[PDB]
Amino acid sequence: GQNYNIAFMVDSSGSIGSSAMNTIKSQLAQVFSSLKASAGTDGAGTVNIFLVDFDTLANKSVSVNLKDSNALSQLQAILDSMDGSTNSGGGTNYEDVFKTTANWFNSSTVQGNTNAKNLTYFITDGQPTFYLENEGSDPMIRDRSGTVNDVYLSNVIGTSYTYGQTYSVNGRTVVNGNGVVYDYNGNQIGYMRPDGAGRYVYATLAGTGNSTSSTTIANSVAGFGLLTGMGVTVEAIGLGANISYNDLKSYDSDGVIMTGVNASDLANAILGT
Ligand SMILES: [Ca+2]
Ligand SMILES: [Ca+2]
Ligand SMILES: [Ca+2]
Ligand SMILES: [Ca+2]
Ligand SMILES: [Ca+2]
Ligand SMILES: [Ca+2]
Repeated sequence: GQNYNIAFMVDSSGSIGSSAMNTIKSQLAQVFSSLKASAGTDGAGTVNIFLVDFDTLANKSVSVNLKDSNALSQLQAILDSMDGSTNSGGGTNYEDVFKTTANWFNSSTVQGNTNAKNLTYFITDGQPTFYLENEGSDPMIRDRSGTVNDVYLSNVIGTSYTYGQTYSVNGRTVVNGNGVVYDYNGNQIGYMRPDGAGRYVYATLAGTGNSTSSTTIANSVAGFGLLTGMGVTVEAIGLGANISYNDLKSYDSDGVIMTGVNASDLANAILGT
């Protein structure tokens, strides 16, 4: 009768490669099928599953209740959207996926599943290479002579930003439905991203996308604290040869961490641990 809210944060950055990505997709579908069976047994509690693909940013995500007959299909659509190829897989943004997932743990789905165990599996093959900065800041959208005619993002979105609403200045799109923010000249400047507290807030992409700095790590750890701060136990699983115990030490609740995991062992690593 134990209720569960279980998230899966899945790295599809370009370091993964399509071979590992395809195995990961197959293994996760097996995990979800096993969990579906467990959730269908007599006396089973409510099991919500959240699945998010991430690279340069978190991409598509879905939340399902495993009692529903389209639950595995909705998870499958997210798996199918994952591109981990070397050339189009993307960068590695821990901070954004942590905040996206923290937002789910603030959601009505999670809060409504009372007395639940909140669990997250973080599945990655490498250190972060992007992060977010300037969160909640107020960028210039249109700079004119003087100040009185300047347009800031705050003049566009006000105090009531709605994620998915399109915002414009003189018919020019400034915030699109996916939350991409542009200046008046059409240059992309930032994104309206999950803040880890249930909201969507301006941020800019930072980092090189192909290397890791102390700042990248510090921002990743800060984002992680928003996720654990919701009362979530995180299990970090390091795939392959390029992620060490120490690279996952900050992102795992109990310090018991599997690294060097082969993609073909992923389902067992999750289900049998
Ligand atoms: Ca990577
Ligand atoms: Ca790799
Ligand atoms: Ca990707
Ligand atoms: Ca940050
Ligand atoms: Ca000005
Ligand atoms: Ca652990």
